[PDB]
Amino acid sequence: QEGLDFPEYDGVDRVINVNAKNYKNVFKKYEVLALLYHEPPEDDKASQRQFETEELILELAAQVLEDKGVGFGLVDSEKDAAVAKKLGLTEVDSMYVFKGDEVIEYDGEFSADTIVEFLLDVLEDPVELIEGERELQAFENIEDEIKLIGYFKSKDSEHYKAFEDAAEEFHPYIPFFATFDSKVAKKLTLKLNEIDFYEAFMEEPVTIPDKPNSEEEIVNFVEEHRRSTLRKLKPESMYETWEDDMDGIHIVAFAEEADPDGFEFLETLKAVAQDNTENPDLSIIWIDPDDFPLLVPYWEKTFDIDLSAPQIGVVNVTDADSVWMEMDDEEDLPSAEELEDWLEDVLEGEINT
Amino acid sequence: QEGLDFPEYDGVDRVINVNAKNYKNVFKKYEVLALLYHEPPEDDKASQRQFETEELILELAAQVLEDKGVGFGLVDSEKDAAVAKKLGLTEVDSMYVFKGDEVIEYDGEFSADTIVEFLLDVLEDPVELIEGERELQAFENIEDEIKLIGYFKSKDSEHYKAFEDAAEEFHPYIPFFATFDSKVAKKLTLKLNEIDFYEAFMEEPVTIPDKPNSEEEIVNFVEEHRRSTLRKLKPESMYETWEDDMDGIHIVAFAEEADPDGFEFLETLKAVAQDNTENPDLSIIWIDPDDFPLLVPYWEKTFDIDLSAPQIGVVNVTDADSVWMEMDDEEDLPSAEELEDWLEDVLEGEINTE
Ligand SMILES: [Ca+2]
Ligand SMILES: [Ca+2]
Ligand SMILES: [Ca+2]
Ligand SMILES: [Ca+2]
Ligand SMILES: [Ca+2]
Ligand SMILES: [Ca+2]
Ligand SMILES: [Ca+2]
Ligand SMILES: [Ca+2]
Ligand SMILES: [Ca+2]
Ligand SMILES: [Ca+2]
Ligand SMILES: [Ca+2]
Ligand SMILES: [Ca+2]
Ligand SMILES: [Ca+2]
Ligand SMILES: [Ca+2]
Ligand SMILES: [Ca+2]
Ligand SMILES: [Ca+2]
Ligand SMILES: [Ca+2]
Ligand SMILES: [Ca+2]
Ligand SMILES: [Ca+2]
Ligand SMILES: [Ca+2]
Ligand SMILES: [Ca+2]
Ligand SMILES: [Ca+2]
Ligand SMILES: [Ca+2]
Ligand SMILES: [Ca+2]
Ligand SMILES: [Ca+2]
Ligand SMILES: [Ca+2]
Ligand SMILES: [Ca+2]
Repeated sequence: QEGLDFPEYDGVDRVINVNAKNYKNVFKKYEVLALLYHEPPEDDKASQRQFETEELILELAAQVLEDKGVGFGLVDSEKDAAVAKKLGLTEVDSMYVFKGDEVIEYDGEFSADTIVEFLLDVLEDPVELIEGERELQAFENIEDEIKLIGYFKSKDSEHYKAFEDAAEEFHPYIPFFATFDSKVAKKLTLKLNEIDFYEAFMEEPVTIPDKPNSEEEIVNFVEEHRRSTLRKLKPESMYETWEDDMDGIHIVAFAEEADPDGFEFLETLKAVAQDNTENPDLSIIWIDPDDFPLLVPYWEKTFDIDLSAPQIGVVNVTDADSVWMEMDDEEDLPSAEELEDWLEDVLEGEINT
Repeated sequence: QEGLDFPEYDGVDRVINVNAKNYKNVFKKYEVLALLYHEPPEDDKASQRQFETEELILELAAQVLEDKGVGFGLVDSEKDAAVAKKLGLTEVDSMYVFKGDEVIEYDGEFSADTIVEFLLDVLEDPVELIEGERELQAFENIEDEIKLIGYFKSKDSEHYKAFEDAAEEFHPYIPFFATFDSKVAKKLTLKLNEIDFYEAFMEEPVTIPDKPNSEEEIVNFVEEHRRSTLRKLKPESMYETWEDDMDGIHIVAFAEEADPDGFEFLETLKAVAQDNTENPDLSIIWIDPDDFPLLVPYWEKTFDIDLSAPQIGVVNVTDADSVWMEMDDEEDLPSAEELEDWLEDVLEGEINTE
């Protein structure tokens, strides 16, 4: 047991209501402060089981992260509407994390381990250096998220400081990389002060134009390319992604990456997303069921599919109505051309929910 | 919300005490039955509640898996000592999962999502087929666990049936793969009815000798090669692995695989593992801190290390005393030869916790 003991809540009240009186003092009490902006719970007792148990989730995270200077608080959308408005808490059930001069919206799975992992990521520095062949291979292994890398001459470079300033705008959701090593820059085809932007799952980057780049030019570029043609659903941002629907629907692909059949389907999906990456109307959410075991039976029931096999369909975010590509079984996968044809009919509305 | 709605516990009592009077019926009710074998909780209310929250974890899992034929129950080590002995429940705080003729011990993180993911793995078939080049790439992509692959003529082969019987013995912890595809077999260098065993993180397999292989020969081989030179700690088996030290210590390497610094260290670690894989006294636990976020502050405090940098150290399993390889910072990583020398000093006893 010694060397491996999960923490058990100790009953100490660490998460309290944050109101117009105490909010100035709460902030001075923590290096990083995360505020859950919530609606007052319903008068019925069944909604209290959901509210108390989720405050206890924040209490566990508060306990785990105490010695790292993190604190958690609750902000009532009615009782505290005034202070909420001044702090910038506008989305009910989001958790706003305050680090330095940035406000980070958490809109992901409400679970202690996922919240703690997210705060640990927030506490890290917003730029990761790349030096040498091994660290470069590490950068190149990243595919399931947007990434940026820039080539500068040193930490003191004025353009590096603008890169770091832009990095803080998207922390911790978009990893920003910098290299001062010319051999790395050579392999990446980076001229000095050039910044390459890699859309998730794309092998070919786009250089931000008009080098060198100020913070404003980077922030503007990223905001314009924020939605990848193929996105992976991730627990830490699952509701942010799900709320970003394409005119009422999502195209959802289920594939277990480690399974031979899921891998085979996933390769086809990546290849089709790469070949159609310039289509502005095309977005696909890849869900690996192994990332969301507690939702697998729900999904199988709601969608009437077998998640032991790869699937792709259209999901309506209003009522969870759905239509799925017909496959005989896990061996009956579509070719890249059959997948494109199905995606084309979906986008033309010929395959509707 | 809609299409992305996590289940919340509904209050229905699905997990009950399983005892001499009802166990035969509980077993008959469920296709797959998971039994938590636990001591009676202490008389105070603090441990009485920690026991209730663990039962609520099983209640959520039971609710989520109800339609898949899975049930959960609780067996008291004192009140139900007799039925525990009858069923083979011996390790307090383990959960025993009954599928067909097998009894599968769960000794991993006690949380609803890890337990549900585990049971979903239990429900899967014990042998995965490989056909075609892309499924072969998927097989070759597996590295962080032991794996076996055999080449057979079809499922009607006696040797396939022996292989699937052996697979059931280790399900779901060691993935067994079968191919009937002679082109895949040629690419793997498998003769018909041969079985190759891949130790975790090793490029080159070991062929099980004395082809063709009975169930007993496969099981015996796997048991003798159960302990990889480099083993990744996983939530589903974390306590099983931690309780499996050889001599009183674990060599523990912390490395975040996705981080450039962790990756650089990890590649060195794998190289040293592969070069020293025949040393029977060498075994290293690789912990990726991102798999265990709720333990990261505790590890940092207990071990006096910074887990945003890679680390390797010796941990005594009796008193948690530890000693860590000294590194100036995350760039001061050892070479393969310096790691070897450090590991050699550990196994010689020069570097020790005492
Ligand atoms: Ca509280
Ligand atoms: Ca939201
Ligand atoms: Ca989890
Ligand atoms: Ca992390
Ligand atoms: Ca700055
Ligand atoms: Ca991140
Ligand atoms: Ca270029
Ligand atoms: Ca410019
Ligand atoms: Ca949001
Ligand atoms: Ca499969
Ligand atoms: Ca298959
Ligand atoms: Ca695109
Ligand atoms: Ca998982
Ligand atoms: Ca296939
Ligand atoms: Ca119960
Ligand atoms: Ca145990
Ligand atoms: Ca699984
Ligand atoms: Ca059999
Ligand atoms: Ca498994
Ligand atoms: Ca061979
Ligand atoms: Ca034989
Ligand atoms: Ca055990
Ligand atoms: Ca790093
Ligand atoms: Ca580095
Ligand atoms: Ca070995
Ligand atoms: Ca993680
Ligand atoms: Ca380095």
